[PDB]
This record gives sequence, structure tokens and C-alpha cells, in this order.
Amino acid sequence: SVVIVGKISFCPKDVLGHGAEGTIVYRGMFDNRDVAVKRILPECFSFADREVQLLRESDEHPNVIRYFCTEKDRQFQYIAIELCAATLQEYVEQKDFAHLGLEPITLLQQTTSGLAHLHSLNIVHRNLKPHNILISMPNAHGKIKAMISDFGLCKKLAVGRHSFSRRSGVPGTEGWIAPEMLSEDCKENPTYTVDIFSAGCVFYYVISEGSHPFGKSLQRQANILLGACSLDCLHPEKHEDVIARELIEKMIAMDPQKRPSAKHVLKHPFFWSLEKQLQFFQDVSDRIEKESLDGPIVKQLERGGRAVVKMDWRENITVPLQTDLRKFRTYKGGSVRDLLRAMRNKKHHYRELPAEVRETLGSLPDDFVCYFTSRFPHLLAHTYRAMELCSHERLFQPYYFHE
Ligand SMILES: O=S(=O)(Cc1ccccc1)Nc1c(F)cc(Oc2ncccc2-c2ccnc(N[C@@H]3CNC[C@@H](F)C3)n2)c(F)c1F
Repeated sequence: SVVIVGKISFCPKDVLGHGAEGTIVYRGMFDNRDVAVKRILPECFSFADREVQLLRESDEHPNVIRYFCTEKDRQFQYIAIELCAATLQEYVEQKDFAHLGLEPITLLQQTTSGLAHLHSLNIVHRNLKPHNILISMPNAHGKIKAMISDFGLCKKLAVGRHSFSRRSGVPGTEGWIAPEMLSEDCKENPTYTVDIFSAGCVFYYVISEGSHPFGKSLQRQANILLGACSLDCLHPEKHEDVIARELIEKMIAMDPQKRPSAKHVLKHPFFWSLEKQLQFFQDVSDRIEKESLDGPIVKQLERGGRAVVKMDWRENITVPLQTDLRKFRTYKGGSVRDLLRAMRNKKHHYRELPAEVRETLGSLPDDFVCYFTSRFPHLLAHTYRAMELCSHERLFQPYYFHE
């Protein structure tokens, strides 16, 4: 019943899954650890050593599946990796999100961290999808993490090239392949941003709890060539969906040059805590406090500002807050900058507002910054884009990725 091949033992009755072409995965043991064990044809009929070596160079990162050993003795080779709780697919399909909190977001973050590690090593993955993202068993503190796996299509690029030929292997998995991998008329070679495209689809798949930007399975790939995507799950007037839409629409752009790099994605407010959101608002208002209203920065900030502040943002805050501004008023209700100014001031003087004002805002910082983003769902997304003019400044390094 149990099979043994060196330090690797496994029972063939416990099949965890498949890969393709006689690829099979069993539950097993190596050393004294719980592993999953993928069985692959020998190197004669696999040509998998180059890609196992890439797994070797990458697996140090916590969000790249840890790889333990391979053994060759039999007809086959056996690759032992860390035994995991679920694929991301199973997680999205089988698990009640009501009770999970920010956990799905952090799995997206951890996946992006792992992908940024790969790209930093000049490795492109080329086959990212929920089935390929593993979820760890709980650690001693009951925490879990996502890990990139499945290196069968990974390529290391030479140091002078930032692209590879698209005729250079299987395109990937239907439904998750960047359009430049398949499109007929395409004068530009694929790059790292095929992973960002696939990642963008995974993001929506998670936060939509199982839907896909380009439709149901049978039209996905076709809609990808046509660029007919849809993010229906993202309400256009909820702060969190607004922020998520703004990132995902960039990750899945038809133009690969418009897609954010993984390090940019890691910086996006999609991943910011409330505390970090409020701190961004404060740093912005400090930055522009003595900027000319005619200057580039403020001008950029105010374009389209009326929709963001809802014409008169003073008629869109609770009354106890309205009366606290009038004490020393003079606030323009159409100015984004003056909305941020008010926020900065009430934050800075928070330990002094009247009780009813402190209670209408909520606790500093979590409830406080939600008082505003919930009332002006476009404010942060608007401010993030406008303030890219200062992304090169030491002040704004926590918020943007720059060289
Ligand atoms: O990175 S590789 O491609 C390195 C490589 C590079 C080039 C050529 C070949 C290999 N190897 C590589 C890989 F992708 C995936 C592997 O495993 C799997 N495959 C398919 C489906 C699931 C798993 C798996 C893995 C770990 N835990 C669990 N737990 C279960 C999850 N769901 C419910 C419960 F069943 C518990 N399921 C695997 F074992 C590998 F070795």
C-alpha cells in the first residue's frame, strides 16, 4: 500500500491532483515532513530540469512554494514540495468569506510579493491562475499564506532582454493567457507583464468570489483577444470597489505597457490599511498646503474635483461635523484640497473636538478615515492618481513605486 523511493515515501491511494500528460500528485512524506509529491516522466520525456532549477533559485521567498527534494530511482522522477491546505481555486470555491476578514486581500498581496520576487530574478511565470496558487496549512499561530507554484512554463530571461518569443512553448492555460500571447497581429514580444495580466484576473476572481473579468470559461479567451472585459462586481460608488477597479483595470489593460509592474501593484492603495489611507490623506494635505492654486499639483488635484466632492462636500457630512467647521470656516465646497484640509485639521485637533464631533467621526484612525471614504468613494482613488506628480519625492515613497 505505501511506496518508498529514497527519503520520499507516499501512498498512491492519496491522489491530491494532476498536472497534465501523466502528471500526478500524491500526499506523502519526506524526511519527517508532510509533502506533496508530483510524479513526472524522466528527463528523457519531461525536459523539466531547467525549470526545477528555477524553482530551486526562487523557493527561499515565503510566497514561492518551498521545494524539498527530487528522487529519480523509478521509471519516473518524484518532486517533493510543501504540503498545502488548498489551491486558491478551492479556497474561493469552498470557503465562506463572511468569516475571513481581510484574509483574501492578504493572499493577493502575498501572491504579488512572490511574483515580484520571481520577476526580480528575471523569471517570468507564464501560467498564473487560481489552481496554481497554493494556500499553506496554518502555522503555529494559525496564520496561512499563498505561494506561487507550478514552474513548468517559467523562463529565465537573459539580463539584456526583457521579452521572450511567444512561439517558445505552450501559451499557458486557456482563460488566463495575456492577449499578446495569442493575438494574430502582434508586433511586440511578451514580457513580464503577461504575469500581471494573469494576476489581474486572479484579483477579480478572488474579490468576486469566483467570477472572471472576461466572462465564463467558454468565452474567456475569446473575450481576452477582443478585450471585452467586465468588472460588474465592483460598485462604482463604494470606496473599496473603486480602488480595486482602478488597479485591476490597469493590470488587465490590452496594452502590456500600461500594466503595472508587480512592485507597483504592491504599492497600490488596494493593499493599504485604513491607517495608511489616512496617513496618505494627511501627507497630501501637508504637501499641498502652501502650493499655489494655479500650480501644477493643485490644478491636477482639482480637475474633476466637483464629482469627487459631490459639488458641495459641506452638504455631505454629518451635521455635528458641519457645525464644527463654521467655528473658523472659509472652506470651498467644490475644492478637493479643502476637503483634505478639513480632514487634516480635524485629525490633528481630534483630541480637542467636542464629544458629538468626536463621536460622529469615530475612533482615530480607523473609523475617522472611513467617515470620509464612505462619504466620498472616489476621493482616495482620485487623489492617488493626481498626486502621482510627487511620486518621486521622499515623502511619497510609502505610496508609489519609483526608481
Ligand atoms: O511547482 S512544480 O510545478 C515544480 C516543477 C517544475 C517543473 C516541472 C515539474 C514540477 N511542482 C508542483 C506543483 F506545481 C503542484 C503540486 O501539487 C499539486 N498539484 C495539483 C493540485 C494540488 C497540488 C497540491 C500541492 C500541495 N498540496 C496540496 N494539498 C491539497 C490541496 N487541495 C486539497 C487537499 F488535497 C490538499 N496540493 C506539486 F506537488 C508539485 F510538485
